[PDB]
Amino acid sequence: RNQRKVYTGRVVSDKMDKTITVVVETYKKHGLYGKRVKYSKKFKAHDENNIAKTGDVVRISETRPLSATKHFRLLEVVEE
Amino acid sequence: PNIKSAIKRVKTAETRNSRNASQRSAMRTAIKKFDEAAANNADNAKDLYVEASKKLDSAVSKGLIHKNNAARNKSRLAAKL
Amino acid sequence: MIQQESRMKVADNSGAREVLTIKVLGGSGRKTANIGDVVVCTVKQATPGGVVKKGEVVKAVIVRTKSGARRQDGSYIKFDENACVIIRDDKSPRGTRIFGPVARELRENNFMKIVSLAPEVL
Amino acid sequence: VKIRLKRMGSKKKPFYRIVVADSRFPRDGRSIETIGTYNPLLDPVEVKIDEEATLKWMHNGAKPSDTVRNLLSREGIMEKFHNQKLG
RNA sequence: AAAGAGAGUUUGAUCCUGGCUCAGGACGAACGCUGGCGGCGUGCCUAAUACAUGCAAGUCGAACGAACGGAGGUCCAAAGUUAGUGGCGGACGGGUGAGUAACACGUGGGCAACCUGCCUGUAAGUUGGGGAUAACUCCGGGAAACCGGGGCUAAUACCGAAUGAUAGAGUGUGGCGCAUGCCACGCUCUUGAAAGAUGGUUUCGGCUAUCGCUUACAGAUGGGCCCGCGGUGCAUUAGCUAGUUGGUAGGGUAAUGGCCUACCAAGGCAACGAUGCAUAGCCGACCUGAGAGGGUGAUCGGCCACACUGGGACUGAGACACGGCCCAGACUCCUACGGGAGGCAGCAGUAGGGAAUCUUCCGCAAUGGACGAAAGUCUGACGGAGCAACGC
RNA sequence: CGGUAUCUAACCAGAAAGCCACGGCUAACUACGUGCCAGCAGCCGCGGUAAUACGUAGGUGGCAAGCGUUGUCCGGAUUUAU
RNA sequence: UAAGGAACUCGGCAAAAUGACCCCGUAACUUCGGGAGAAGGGGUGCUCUAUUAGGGUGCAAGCCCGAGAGAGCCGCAGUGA
Ligand SMILES: [Mg+2]
Ligand SMILES: [Mg+2]
Ligand SMILES: [Mg+2]
Ligand SMILES: [Mg+2]
Ligand SMILES: [Mg+2]
Ligand SMILES: [Mg+2]
Ligand SMILES: [Mg+2]
Ligand SMILES: [Mg+2]
Ligand SMILES: [Mg+2]
Ligand SMILES: [Mg+2]
Ligand SMILES: [Mg+2]
Ligand SMILES: [Mg+2]
Ligand SMILES: [Mg+2]
Ligand SMILES: [Mg+2]
Ligand SMILES: [Mg+2]
Ligand SMILES: [Mg+2]
Ligand SMILES: [Mg+2]
Ligand SMILES: [Mg+2]
Ligand SMILES: [Mg+2]
Ligand SMILES: [Mg+2]
Ligand SMILES: [Mg+2]
Ligand SMILES: [Mg+2]
Ligand SMILES: [Mg+2]
Ligand SMILES: [Mg+2]
Ligand SMILES: [Mg+2]
Ligand SMILES: [Mg+2]
Ligand SMILES: [Mg+2]
Ligand SMILES: [Mg+2]
Ligand SMILES: [Mg+2]
Ligand SMILES: [Mg+2]
Ligand SMILES: [Mg+2]
Ligand SMILES: [Mg+2]
Ligand SMILES: [Mg+2]
Ligand SMILES: [Mg+2]
Ligand SMILES: [Mg+2]
Ligand SMILES: [Mg+2]
Ligand SMILES: [Mg+2]
Ligand SMILES: [Mg+2]
Ligand SMILES: [Mg+2]
Ligand SMILES: [Mg+2]
Ligand SMILES: [Mg+2]
Ligand SMILES: [Mg+2]
Ligand SMILES: [Mg+2]
Ligand SMILES: [Mg+2]
Ligand SMILES: [Mg+2]
Ligand SMILES: [Mg+2]
Ligand SMILES: [Mg+2]
Ligand SMILES: [Mg+2]
Ligand SMILES: [Mg+2]
Ligand SMILES: [Mg+2]
Ligand SMILES: [Mg+2]
Ligand SMILES: [Mg+2]
Ligand SMILES: [Mg+2]
Ligand SMILES: [Mg+2]
Ligand SMILES: [Mg+2]
Ligand SMILES: [Mg+2]
Ligand SMILES: [Mg+2]
Ligand SMILES: [Mg+2]
Ligand SMILES: [Mg+2]
Ligand SMILES: [Mg+2]
Ligand SMILES: [Mg+2]
Ligand SMILES: [Mg+2]
Ligand SMILES: [Mg+2]
Ligand SMILES: [Mg+2]
Ligand SMILES: [Mg+2]
Repeated sequence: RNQRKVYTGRVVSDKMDKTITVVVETYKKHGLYGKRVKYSKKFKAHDENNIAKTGDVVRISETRPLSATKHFRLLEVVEE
Repeated sequence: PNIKSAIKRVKTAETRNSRNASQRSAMRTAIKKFDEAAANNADNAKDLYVEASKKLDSAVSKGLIHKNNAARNKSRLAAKL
Repeated sequence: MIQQESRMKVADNSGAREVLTIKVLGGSGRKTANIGDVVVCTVKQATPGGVVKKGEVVKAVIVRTKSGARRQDGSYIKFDENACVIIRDDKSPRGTRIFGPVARELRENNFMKIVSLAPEVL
Repeated sequence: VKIRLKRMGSKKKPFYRIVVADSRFPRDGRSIETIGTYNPLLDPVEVKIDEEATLKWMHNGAKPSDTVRNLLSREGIMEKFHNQKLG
């Protein structure tokens, strides 16, 4: 078979129903100087029933579009 | 139009439009009768249901509906009873 | 029945869009004009970019009125508004096209160009 | 899907590529996978062809043209295709 | 292996800093003087301004309507090689760069959330009925685009039936995954198909060849949707949004999804620049540069958007469709005044704007397209010729 | 396309050269005319009676069926400097 | 009171026009309170869902208060004076 993209981030907002928001950070070279710069992007993940709490590192996986802007589901919670 | 083929195409367009509209109206009316029977009481309903599915299946053989459409409608209205 | 200080909209392609009546030509004490009568008038509202500008003194003819005319056969015609077409020194319009119905009486007043361009001559 | 002949080169000096492409695309436009060359100017025709991808495309339903059929016949692709169909 | 040139100018003379100017290369270039030829290329950059004239998409008699020789009766003549309904194609090919700051494009993936005529292969079948309709012919309205009524007839035109689902439900067994779920197989009931045409043989019945039609399964092809990252100016543009944000049910589509509906909660995005204004099709690439970078998107190839302006749907596998349809708007034209017809950002060509850009040409011979069993028809695609020192 | 490319023979120095520049930057000077006028010009700036800079003639330099001028971009510009 | 709509007049004097309740929306300027009921708009009747959803009252019996939605019905006109 094939594989889907997986992202490990930290829960920021869990006040929706059965879904949360997760920030994923990564570094990148600059266009002309080559310096590391933080780059944080927010995705929306789907949980089973409101398990994850704010400020808990979670791993989420790619899936089909579940809603208008919702394309990820919770894979697990690494820690708090 | 100013092409000899366009006039024939448009005439065939009205003919096919009338035919397809007639069959589509018949199929929608059959579905409406079935869902009216299924929503209120039981009565025949199921007895209607069969021919309703017929109105879909033959329609696929006519070419005015997709096969997936017929299967989806049949499954969705089969859940009422 | 149009006299001085009466407003009536313009029904052709020229820049004018509403007009106020200044004088009724025809006699010393004349005080009323009807279908087929020429009046002196000024432009009170004009569409932007038109040929005829606001505040201009122009002549014009009456094409339809709320109290129309009676024919010799004993029949009557009435419209729902008062309308107007701006004309030149002769009886030719200053616009390109006419809007709305037009009374037949203008055919009897030698306004042959306005009659031809009208969508309907009632 | 046809194994077609694409023309390039210069004025009065044509050179040809044996290429497979769809019949709805431009002659010199988009194509799938080129397989050979064909040079008409020389009196003995020089035609190079893969002879392996050609048979795969023929098996998969790629009907050639008249001159491409002639070239495949002379180079033996058509006869080998018939043998493969029999065997 | 690659690897970079400076000069003049502030002072009575200096040395620094600093700006200005010049020496080089390249144009879809323009203007001036001048002008012999050949090969290969390029030519509205401005008004996505308005368009005379001609040609650019038709084809199938193997499904149903010709002159001649000429059976027959010194006279007319039967059978034998040529309009339309129907099928396929018109969604390809060709042209513009207006709009668009966004999954439009480039790059890399996902679809256990999808479709696909023609093409190839395989497994089954092409068994029986009906009611019509053009064409044609009469009656009218007719200025003309053309409208109605009566009668008559074919089909691979249309509509039921016999039988056939890996289509819907109910179930079972086994093996499995990326949560939703996927795969192989089995059981009972309910639905869904067809068309024949050109020949051969045989007995003539049959049998059979080719092209055809219906259903299912794979391949190939072309599309659909989702996602990570990447490519502009302004903060003298700071808040924006309410089907918006999420959920529970439902409708709709080939498919997931507030795509749409009802209900429930008040969410969501933003100084990592939200929202707004301005400009702009994107890329492979082109010019320059020692290189890093800077400027541009001429020709050609790939993707996208548009077709006088705005909106909508039908037919179709595929369109919300340049040379198809309906409505409104501006313009051009005909009228018997009731009403009708049109869209060169297709190939040539005309007017206008410009400092500035070409023949109202030949041919399907080659390559490629559409139709057909084939000959064959069409192809301003394309193969060629003409003009301009515009470039090498 | 098309009697087209190409080839074969006879005649002919005859039917075929222009543009810009010359004080320095930058290659290349003499005379005449004019006299802060006519004018040239990218800059330094030349022209008021002995002008290698204005116009012409002779000469010379560069390029060549081309040569000059203008408009846009990059370089020189380390003049946004990783 | 037809048509016109300040042409009357020293002067729109007089008359005419707006007017209730609910909802949307609202400018310059500012002493930051205002301007503001700015301006400009939309809805009101009766019947059935329906002794409503829900409230006040009472031990219960019962009695009062009555918003949104749907379907409809009737006039030129529904704060019908
Ligand atoms: Mg997935
Ligand atoms: Mg049936
Ligand atoms: Mg389908
Ligand atoms: Mg061929
Ligand atoms: Mg200088
Ligand atoms: Mg020139
Ligand atoms: Mg000359
Ligand atoms: Mg030449
Ligand atoms: Mg253009
Ligand atoms: Mg025919
Ligand atoms: Mg195209
Ligand atoms: Mg472009
Ligand atoms: Mg029949
Ligand atoms: Mg019949
Ligand atoms: Mg019949
Ligand atoms: Mg069956
Ligand atoms: Mg079965
Ligand atoms: Mg999987
Ligand atoms: Mg079974
Ligand atoms: Mg059946
Ligand atoms: Mg055949
Ligand atoms: Mg056939
Ligand atoms: Mg780039
Ligand atoms: Mg760019
Ligand atoms: Mg749903
Ligand atoms: Mg633009
Ligand atoms: Mg180039
Ligand atoms: Mg440099
Ligand atoms: Mg370019
Ligand atoms: Mg162009
Ligand atoms: Mg391109
Ligand atoms: Mg167009
Ligand atoms: Mg146009
Ligand atoms: Mg359809
Ligand atoms: Mg078309
Ligand atoms: Mg056109
Ligand atoms: Mg053209
Ligand atoms: Mg011209
Ligand atoms: Mg051809
Ligand atoms: Mg061909
Ligand atoms: Mg033709
Ligand atoms: Mg061409
Ligand atoms: Mg050509
Ligand atoms: Mg030119
Ligand atoms: Mg040249
Ligand atoms: Mg000749
Ligand atoms: Mg020759
Ligand atoms: Mg001789
Ligand atoms: Mg001689
Ligand atoms: Mg000679
Ligand atoms: Mg000689
Ligand atoms: Mg000589
Ligand atoms: Mg010469
Ligand atoms: Mg001189
Ligand atoms: Mg000289
Ligand atoms: Mg010289
Ligand atoms: Mg620099
Ligand atoms: Mg009155
Ligand atoms: Mg009144
Ligand atoms: Mg007043
Ligand atoms: Mg007075
Ligand atoms: Mg007064
Ligand atoms: Mg008063
Ligand atoms: Mg006020
Ligand atoms: Mg009423």
